[PDB]
Amino acid sequence: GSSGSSGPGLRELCIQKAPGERLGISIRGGARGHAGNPRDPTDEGIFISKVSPTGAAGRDGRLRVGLRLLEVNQQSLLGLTHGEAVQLLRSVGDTLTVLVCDGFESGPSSG
Repeated sequence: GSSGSSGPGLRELCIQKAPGERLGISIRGGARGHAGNPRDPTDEGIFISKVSPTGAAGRDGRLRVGLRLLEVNQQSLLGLTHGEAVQLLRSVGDTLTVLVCDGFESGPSSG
């Protein structure tokens, strides 16, 4: 009957990029980094803080600034710190598996 999105978000997704291209994405958080959630300081979650247009994601169409990073390449970011988590995203060959999902829209975008 009624339908709005009609698409998965918290499922297993991946980003196909060149054999040596940098994703070109940004994230904010960490087991220590400033509490990702401005509401509760006891939150070390990690969510995208920015995404490059020329990056594998920016072009992909599924990766945006607001998708909470659940796991990168079947590697839960739970336990590691921003520094570690980040390196985990760039530690992929030409394609990774992100389990992100619609977390919060950061307004309209261009391109």
